[PDB]
Amino acid sequence: KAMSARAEAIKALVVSRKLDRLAYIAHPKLGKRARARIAKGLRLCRPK
Amino acid sequence: TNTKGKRRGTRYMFSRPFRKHGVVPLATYMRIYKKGDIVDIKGMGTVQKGMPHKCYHGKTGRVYNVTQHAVGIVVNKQVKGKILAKRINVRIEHIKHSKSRDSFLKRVKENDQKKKEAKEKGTWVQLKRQPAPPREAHFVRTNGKEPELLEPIPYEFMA
Amino acid sequence: SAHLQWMVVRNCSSFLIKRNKQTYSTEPNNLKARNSFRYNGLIHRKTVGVEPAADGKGVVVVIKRRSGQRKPATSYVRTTINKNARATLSSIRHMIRKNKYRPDLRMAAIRRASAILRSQKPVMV
Amino acid sequence: GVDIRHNKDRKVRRKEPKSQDIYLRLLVKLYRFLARRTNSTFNQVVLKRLFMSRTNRPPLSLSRMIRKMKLPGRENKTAVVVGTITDDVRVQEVPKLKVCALRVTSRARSRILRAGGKILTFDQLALDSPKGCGTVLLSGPRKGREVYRHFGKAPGTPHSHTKPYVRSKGRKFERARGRRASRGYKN
Amino acid sequence: PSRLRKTRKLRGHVSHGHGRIGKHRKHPGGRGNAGGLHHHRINFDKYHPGYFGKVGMKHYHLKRNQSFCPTVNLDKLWTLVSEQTRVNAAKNKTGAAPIIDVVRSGYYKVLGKGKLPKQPVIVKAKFFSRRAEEKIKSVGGACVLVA
Amino acid sequence: NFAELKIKRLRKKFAQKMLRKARRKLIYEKAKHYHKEYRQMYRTEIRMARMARKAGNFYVPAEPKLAFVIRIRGINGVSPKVRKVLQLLRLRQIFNGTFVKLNKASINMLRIVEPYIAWGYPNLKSVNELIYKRGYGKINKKRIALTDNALIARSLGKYGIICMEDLIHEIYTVGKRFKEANNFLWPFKLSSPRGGMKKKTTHFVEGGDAGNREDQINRLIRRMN
RNA sequence: CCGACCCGUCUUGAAACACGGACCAAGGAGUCUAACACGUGCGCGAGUCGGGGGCUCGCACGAAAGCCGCCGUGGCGCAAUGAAGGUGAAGGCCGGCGCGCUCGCCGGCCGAGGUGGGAUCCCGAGGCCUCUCCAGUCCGCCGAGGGCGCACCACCGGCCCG
Ligand SMILES: [Mg+2]
Ligand SMILES: [Mg+2]
Ligand SMILES: [Mg+2]
Ligand SMILES: [Mg+2]
Ligand SMILES: [Mg+2]
Ligand SMILES: [Mg+2]
Ligand SMILES: [Mg+2]
Ligand SMILES: [Mg+2]
Ligand SMILES: [Mg+2]
Ligand SMILES: [Mg+2]
Ligand SMILES: [Mg+2]
Ligand SMILES: [Mg+2]
Ligand SMILES: [Mg+2]
Ligand SMILES: [Mg+2]
Ligand SMILES: [Mg+2]
Ligand SMILES: [Mg+2]
Ligand SMILES: [Mg+2]
Ligand SMILES: [Mg+2]
Ligand SMILES: [Mg+2]
Ligand SMILES: [Mg+2]
Ligand SMILES: [Mg+2]
Repeated sequence: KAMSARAEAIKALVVSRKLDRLAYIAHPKLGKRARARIAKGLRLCRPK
Repeated sequence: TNTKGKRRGTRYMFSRPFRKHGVVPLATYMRIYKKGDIVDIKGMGTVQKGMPHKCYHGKTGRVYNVTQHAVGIVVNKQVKGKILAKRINVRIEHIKHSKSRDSFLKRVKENDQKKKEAKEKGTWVQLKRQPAPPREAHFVRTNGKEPELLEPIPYEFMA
Repeated sequence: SAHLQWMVVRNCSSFLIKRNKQTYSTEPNNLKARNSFRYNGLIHRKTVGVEPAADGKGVVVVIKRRSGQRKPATSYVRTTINKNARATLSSIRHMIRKNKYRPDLRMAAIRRASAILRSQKPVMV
Repeated sequence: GVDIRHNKDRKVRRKEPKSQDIYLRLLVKLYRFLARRTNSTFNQVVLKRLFMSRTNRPPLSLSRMIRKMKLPGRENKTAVVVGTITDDVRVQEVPKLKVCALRVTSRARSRILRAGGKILTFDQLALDSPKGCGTVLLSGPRKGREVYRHFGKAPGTPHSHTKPYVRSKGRKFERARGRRASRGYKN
Repeated sequence: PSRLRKTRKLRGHVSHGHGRIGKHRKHPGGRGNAGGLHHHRINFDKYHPGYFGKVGMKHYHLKRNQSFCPTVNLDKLWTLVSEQTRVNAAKNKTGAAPIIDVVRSGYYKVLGKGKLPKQPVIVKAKFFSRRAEEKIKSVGGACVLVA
Repeated sequence: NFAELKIKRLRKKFAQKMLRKARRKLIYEKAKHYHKEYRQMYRTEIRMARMARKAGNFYVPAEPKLAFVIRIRGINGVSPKVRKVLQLLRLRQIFNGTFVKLNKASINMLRIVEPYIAWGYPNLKSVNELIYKRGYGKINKKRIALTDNALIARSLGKYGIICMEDLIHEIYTVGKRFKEANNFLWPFKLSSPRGGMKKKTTHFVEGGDAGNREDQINRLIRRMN
């Protein structure tokens, strides 16, 4: 009975920062898309 | 050549303090000693029953057994190069509670309350007490008073 | 098996020579003549061996057939190679590499055949 | 010089079996390779057990193995012991067991096989579960030996129940003084 | 093999592993169990308690044959018959129970350690323990005595 | 199927190289920021002293939180307490050095072994020279020279220390993870002091070398490594 | 040129005004048996061991090797405790009944109890994959927690003997 009461109580719901940005890019997983983007930017050149 | 008497060399250690002779105060009897608490062995000389040996005076142990008038204490004794936890029977006149344990337990209670309150308010707080840190930088106001100059004094034979 | 027999004869064998802080093996099919599991010429289900021909010219390359393992009379097939040096070494290379017949003994047999061929021709004056 | 005591530098442990058994050395080679080239710690435990002496590899009875396999959740798992499976005649029924052992007693082997069981050598186990997945590594009673009744606190000391070394057992053999209070003391 | 012994490694060491100060002398401390009560008293007390003195009654001309009564426990009891007997009794439709004569097996007393499989059996023994009898009766068996 | 596996290897290599470049750029920027912070500290001390002197008051600097301890005596005839403390300071041979974080416990601990050590308060240049010339890492119980930043990164990257500059920042500025950074470093194998010693058996204040020379430890360091 | 006293031994201390040694060759001192104890290797394993006897052209080796099985007598082990008469090692869960009285009669199952650790093993939310996706297919790795817990240790119960 204590398990049931506690369980039903628990379930009773309702800038730039250059160095920080570089540390974000340097992450092997969080910064994958960022470094992919900068590689694509360095490769291709487009007007406007 | 030293004799092996049970009270040899205890001329001052078991003696009563100055002007504290006479009737043992009773509040030493209404203390409550559970098992597993920490006590300090004293060994007064007014009560000759249940006295500890002179090697346990001033030692600190843990109570493991409670009887009608005495307690059983597990206290560490050093013999040559080994520590063996002796079990001794000491009457309650010769022991008192250890305040180091009580200070530690109240620190634990404060720490748990601080954790509960901090998890309520989100902001991190420090719990591990630190050694005395080096003093931080500060300013010393002269307040327009020149620091007094000091010379060493001349020598003179006074006595 | 090869490993079991090796553990039997790795230290007790009539072909074993232990001298001058060195060890050697003298069984017939031992290229480099060393006491080693890889180069031992008796314990392996297939081995190669390069020996000089009966006459003082050419080499004979002996290989072990898969079928008669317990039949030492017909277990070994010997072919005599009596061509020029480059062709002889190429034939040995083909015998070992193309058949995948112990490719770990290829350069060993090549070097031994070269040594035999240089031993066969007359010495300089 | 430099201030280090050198009395404990050389760790004492079996780096190899003392035995010259060529089969044992062969499967030691096999499990050396397995422990080196896998992340399984089961291979490490098996390899360091293969190094152990006979007293450090006590025989495992059939009854104890049956009891340990009968624990919840250990169904259809392999029982692995580095030692000898030994028949227990005190057990009457033998379930279907899948066991890998260094040695199996002929009677124990017969009982295991007639019960529908399977016996594997350690090479067969390596081919089966190279990482030791789905296995229950057992061990015989290490201190189940006569020498341990004599090891401990000395017999002629208080509160020690260690067996003294006697050539014969009887009322005349070490029972008088130091054993009863009627002759000096008892402790 | 004298070539594997410690003497071969002690050549050139003058004391031969016995020390320069105390040396190796003939019999320091006595011969055999000398001084078991005087100067080897600590060893005898520490490792052989009860060694000194008399306890009990002395009985001249003890005959070991008279008190010969080997024992068998209950858990090993069914090993005295063939497994054919066991399976025949177990699968038997009627209530027939086999008879196990432990004296034929060379045991005189049936001790009560262990437990029995639940099937009746008749046990022929010279002596029975009380708990052995209780365990045999509990599985529906019976105990009989032989002389 | 050769073309697509070649493309796979090319893409993996390219991604690895881009990750390397990003990490190198992070290291460069962190070193630049550390340079800025160091000059801020050095100018801040001067500015505080100057405004105090302008006001006619006294500016007491914060006494240092970092010390460098050098063992100057040998291993012969050492009392057990002193020997135990020197083992706790990782100074088990003459002319070893160790960065010791200063507090009441460490100060009293240094007071115990005062005749056996010569210590002081290093500046930044001493730390740079020490880490760069005699910096060895205790990587898996082995004295490995700090020749590549990856050696620091693999052992201390979980604490944010990923380069030589980060390690120097954690040592000079005694940081939150100073204990791990300092214990990662092997004790320094300093040479004999070139130019000799004054006297090793007496205290520094009485003309010797033992004890606390408060900033003159940098001179000993320059003559030392 | 620098360094450099004669070895062995007893000794806190030997180059000693301490003892033995003139030189050389050969010989020359921890052995064998018995009984223990522990460790290691091997075989079999609740068993194990023929060691005494016997059987095999009686004998070059061979005085060896092989075999016995109704030759396992017997030894050690598998059961302890008491001076002895003697006695002599299984409990847990669900039940209905006396009166489920700190227990007496049976059922049904289970088969040497429980606690804290415990290598190993098992489940495992969630992660790692590629030219990209909304779409699930097979297996690998990392993985918070969880589970069964070997041996062994500490403890609390239980059983046998006095
Ligand atoms: Mg005094
Ligand atoms: Mg050295
Ligand atoms: Mg040494
Ligand atoms: Mg010596
Ligand atoms: Mg002496
Ligand atoms: Mg000195
Ligand atoms: Mg100079
Ligand atoms: Mg001095
Ligand atoms: Mg002498
Ligand atoms: Mg003298
Ligand atoms: Mg001398
Ligand atoms: Mg003299
Ligand atoms: Mg004289
Ligand atoms: Mg003399
Ligand atoms: Mg003379
Ligand atoms: Mg002479
Ligand atoms: Mg001679
Ligand atoms: Mg014979
Ligand atoms: Mg018999
Ligand atoms: Mg447990
Ligand atoms: Mg108990």
